Amino acid sequence: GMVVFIDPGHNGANDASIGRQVPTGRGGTKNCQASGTSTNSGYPEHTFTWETGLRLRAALNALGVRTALSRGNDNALGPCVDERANMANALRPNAIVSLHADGGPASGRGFHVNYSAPPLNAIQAGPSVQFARIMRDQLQASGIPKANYIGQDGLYGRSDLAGLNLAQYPSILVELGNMKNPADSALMESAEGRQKYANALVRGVAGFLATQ
Ligand SMILES: Ic1ccccc1-c1nn[nH]n1
Ligand SMILES: [Zn+2]
Repeated sequence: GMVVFIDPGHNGANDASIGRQVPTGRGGTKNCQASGTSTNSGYPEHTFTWETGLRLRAALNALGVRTALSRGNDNALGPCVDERANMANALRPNAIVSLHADGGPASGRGFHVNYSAPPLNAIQAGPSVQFARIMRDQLQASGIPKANYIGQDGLYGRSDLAGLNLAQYPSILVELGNMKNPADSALMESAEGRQKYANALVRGVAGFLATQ
């Protein structure tokens, strides 16, 4: 059956080791982990992605889809971005989805789906682009606005994210909204909003899996 790797972005807790350089997959290095952002009230990105990721896991499991998580808690150091990608590749999953939230200007809001471009392998060139497009349509269908300050119509093909560069299986990274925006943060800070994000995410994952 289907297997999905879920990466709730960032760590449950950080230490100085997050500054260690790790490969990007395109030659250079970047920091092992970014700390992540937060809403104005202090709700951290790492907890938003963890709590939303658990709802996504529950939804996929309800469909009979086996899941794996990149980290097992929201209160301790987790793996660096290169390790998370190597872990995902070792599982050989049918899809990989990373969950993040952005820290942008307060008036900008909405989601963007990131994918590796230019592609480094045939999966990145084809299936992952299709996965990104399906996911963008699904978030829009849940009434999550496409970001009005970054990407293009809810999509962002890019070369600078190590986890996307290193993937050998279909992989996307979803920035679900801007934590600094009043409307997005109200969604993120509510259990009902996190469930609505997870509903969009599961429909995007299932839609992509059903085409493969
Ligand atoms: I570990 C990952 C997995 C899937 C998609 C993207 C990523 C990522 N890229 N940069 N940080 N995280
Ligand atoms: Zn992030």
